Amino acid sequence: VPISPIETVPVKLKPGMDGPKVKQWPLTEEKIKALVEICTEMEKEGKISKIGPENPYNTPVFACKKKDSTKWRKLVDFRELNKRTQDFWEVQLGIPHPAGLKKKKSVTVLDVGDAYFSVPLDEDFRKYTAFTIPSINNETPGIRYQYNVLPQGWKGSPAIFQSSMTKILEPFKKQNPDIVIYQYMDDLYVGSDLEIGQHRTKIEELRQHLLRWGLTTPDKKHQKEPPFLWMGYELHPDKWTVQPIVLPEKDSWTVNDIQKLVGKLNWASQIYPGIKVRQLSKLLRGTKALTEVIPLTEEAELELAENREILKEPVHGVYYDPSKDLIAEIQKQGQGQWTYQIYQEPFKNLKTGKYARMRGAHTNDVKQLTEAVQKITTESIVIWGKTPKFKLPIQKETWETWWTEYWQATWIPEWEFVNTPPLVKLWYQLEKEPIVGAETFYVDGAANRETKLGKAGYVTNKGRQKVVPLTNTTNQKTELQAIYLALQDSGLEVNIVTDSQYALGIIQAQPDKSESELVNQIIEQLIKKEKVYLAWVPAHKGIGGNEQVDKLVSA
Amino acid sequence: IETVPVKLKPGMDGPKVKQWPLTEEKIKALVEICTEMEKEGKISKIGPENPYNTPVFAIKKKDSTKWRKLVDFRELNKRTQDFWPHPAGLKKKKSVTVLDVGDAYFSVPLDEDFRKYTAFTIPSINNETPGIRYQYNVLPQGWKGSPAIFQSSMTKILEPFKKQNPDIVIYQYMDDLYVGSDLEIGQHRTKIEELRQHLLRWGLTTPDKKHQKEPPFLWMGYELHPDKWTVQPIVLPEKDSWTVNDIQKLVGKLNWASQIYPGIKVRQLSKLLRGTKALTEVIPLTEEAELELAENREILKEPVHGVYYDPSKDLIAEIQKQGQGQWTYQIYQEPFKNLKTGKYARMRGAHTNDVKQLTEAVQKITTESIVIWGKTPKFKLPIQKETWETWWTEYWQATWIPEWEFVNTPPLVKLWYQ
DNA sequence: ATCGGCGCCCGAACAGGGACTGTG
DNA sequence: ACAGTCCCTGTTCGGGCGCCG
Ligand SMILES: OC[C@H]1O[C@@](CO)(O[C@H]2O[C@H](CO)[C@@H](O)[C@H](O)[C@H]2O)[C@@H](O)[C@@H]1O
Repeated sequence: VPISPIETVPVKLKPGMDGPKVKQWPLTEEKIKALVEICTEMEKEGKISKIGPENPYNTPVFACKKKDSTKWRKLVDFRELNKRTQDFWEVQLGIPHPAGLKKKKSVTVLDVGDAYFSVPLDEDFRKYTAFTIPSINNETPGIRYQYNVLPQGWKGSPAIFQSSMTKILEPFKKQNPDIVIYQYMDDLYVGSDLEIGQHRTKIEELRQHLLRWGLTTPDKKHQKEPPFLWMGYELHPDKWTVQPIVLPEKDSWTVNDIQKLVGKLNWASQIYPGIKVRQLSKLLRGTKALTEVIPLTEEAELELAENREILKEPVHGVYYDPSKDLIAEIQKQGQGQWTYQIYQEPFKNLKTGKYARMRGAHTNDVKQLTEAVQKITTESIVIWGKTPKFKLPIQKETWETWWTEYWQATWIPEWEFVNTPPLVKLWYQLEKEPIVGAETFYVDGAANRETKLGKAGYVTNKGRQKVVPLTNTTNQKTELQAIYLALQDSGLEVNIVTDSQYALGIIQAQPDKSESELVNQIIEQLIKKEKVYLAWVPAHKGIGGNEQVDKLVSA
Repeated sequence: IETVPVKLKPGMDGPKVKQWPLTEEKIKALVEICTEMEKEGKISKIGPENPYNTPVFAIKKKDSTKWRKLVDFRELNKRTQDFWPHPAGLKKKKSVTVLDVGDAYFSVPLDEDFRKYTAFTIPSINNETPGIRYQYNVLPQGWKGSPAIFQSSMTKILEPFKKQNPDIVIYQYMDDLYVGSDLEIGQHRTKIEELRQHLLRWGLTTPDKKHQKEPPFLWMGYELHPDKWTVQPIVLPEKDSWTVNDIQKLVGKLNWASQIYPGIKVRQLSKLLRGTKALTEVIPLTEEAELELAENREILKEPVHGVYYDPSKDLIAEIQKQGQGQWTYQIYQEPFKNLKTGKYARMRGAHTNDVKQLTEAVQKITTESIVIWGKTPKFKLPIQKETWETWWTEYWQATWIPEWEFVNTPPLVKLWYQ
């Protein structure tokens, strides 16, 4: 199968650059005879041409085993050429998911053999792919070659082959507008609604069409029967599942090992409902030593046990039905952790997932729930091209008082309430008017910019005062610390007057969790109270108790 | 017709903006549009060897079912070269109508050395196929350079109608033609059809509005009335009895308003809170404090003097969510030197969709900035970045896109709406 | 050791902007 | 008026998972 008659993609170097001139590093003898045998072979196949001293460029070459294969993959350390090659706009915008596949009568999975080695390379650019094979005898100079096809390891090869494959399939796709072809690199998911007999006729038309364009479809890579191994999934006729996940078992773990376990748990969370990785990812904080050994914490081990528990049972996904509505339901599992399932028929999930991002230093469950709703919305647009209907564990009245009372514009699409505890609630609520018969606290705090030492205190209308000295603190922390004092030394109903927009803006957002230990203490006090009114006055304006407490803490 | 040479500003590359996900409704509409533009030679397919990209998406036209392809040419326009009088009476006209003449640009070819920068990529659902990339061969809608290159042809097309109707103000901004007159609403709508047919002798206009008697809120960006735009004054509460808390809110409001109004004084009001009183304690206003408040009421009622527009400085607009579907906004160039303070209320998605409201308010604020000054302001949006980027395309219907940033404002700005 | 391109997650360095404070 | 410190958000790059040559 000669090289593809497709037009070469024009490739340039970065402006004002030349090609790579890197010397060849030593190679082992097992690989030298294999590269020589391979290079003379892939010269016979036309992929490679011999070059002379006129070519002043070079790139080091080696040869590794092909992925899960007895064939050798010829790889080149084109790190120097990639820096000098023009940038491309990658056309691969994402990864196809089986949950977005519709039901089809006939399914075929193809794979093009020697994909990159079938597409020619721009003739003017071939000079820069020059490389030298050092011989065994150091006295021999070594054989120089250049590439005639897309080399493996070049930054432009994936995009050019992807672009080239689309041009090859365009005529066939037009000749068969009703045949669905999911195209990712060299793997071809072909689906039609024809009968099984007439479908193999069109597949052969497709294989012959690709063969005319220099794209062979080997029988070793031709799948004709479900189950289908496609994009790391197992595609049964009416259900889909993930290829076997292998979690490592070790007595002691390292940073790298934790990093692999978190990743595989994320890859599993697309269909396994309930995966948690918050406590396992916490072990990756601070330690940049990849081979450092980490003892599993009590919370981390519990998380690993939970994941293995739901991984021992097999889970399957369903395909997409364009006629039926898309539904997603979210549940609050842990603090800051969420899991969701997208389905059409109950208990027949298309896919699952999780959102466990802490957005901001201070937040609440309603914010995180709205952040997770948006992540699902975007993910749903990619897979199914439409926004799903929502089933959320938050009261209709809970959300109404939040979005109407919140200063930012927040919205959630069409959703219905489901009574699946734990529900999302506002743990406390600030009064809109000052409380009658509630002790009024005028709080403030200060800190020195050089000394980092500060004070924080309050004065009340009942004459009560307090000032606490603080060490290693800031201005922002002392104003929060002053509000904490007023909440501590008050009854169940208190009026607090601060001059810190920073402290006011944090509390007014009704957070229930915070990266700051002090704010979490303030949150804990606010939930214990029965009525709290927080008011703001401008500092340094001779206003009420603000002036009395200002002189107490600035000294 | 030979193409006009276009360069980028010195030392700047083309735009490289990723394409954001689109709905099947929008993708199927875009593929049909781009395939027709390729047949008529208006665009052409390109490959990954073009390293530039600009996001594309589709919107449903104003009071119509047809789709309009909208390019987010914000990045290309910042990096595009600059080319080479604003009608002050357009904002004084009774009725002003916006006509989409962006279709006229598709008749002028674009400079070959420049077409590489107009590349965009159409995505596919579930990443079935790679992105199909196109570039423009003619003047594109939404490009900063398109109205400038076409300016010579536009003055020529409009001159007979403008001399035949000298009382009609006609301003052009990007794809839109702003047509203002003082005629009655019915005679005004007839004059718009006279201009459309006069334009039709050369270049086509967006399909006739299916409704001709102005349904409610379908003509938001279509039929606008500038002579009825009102500014939102700063107001102070009027109470028979004042508490310590009520005076503190008043003093804090007046001290903030003193940054916009010079003569605001709060000393006699602050004297009323000199103790360490309870927030709910009623405080009688002294004779000195009552006078200080009444003069401040006069100052907040009087307009600000000495605030003029600077054509060299960018415009900035800030919006505040006031609740109950009401949104306050201010347009300025220097802090506390507002060129206009307005209020928009009761917008679409009543008491359900906050985002639909904000998206409409941004468009309404932008329309005013184009009508009044001929610029677009940079918006400080009171919304989360992901909340806005997820939904804003679903409610956008303008041919332009203003620059924006996202801010988390503390809700102590009760100082703009009562 | 020793590769390309894409997407996702989680963690952290860096930068940008706004407000407060101290100072000429 | 200018210069810092703090805090906060956002972007970018690194690890990992997964896909494919
Ligand atoms: O909305 C932020 C978002 O905008 C992007 C792409 O949409 O950049 C474009 O939009 C900005 C919004 O103002 C413009 O400033 C910018 O010029 C334009 O390219 C991304 O930067 C960002 O994700």
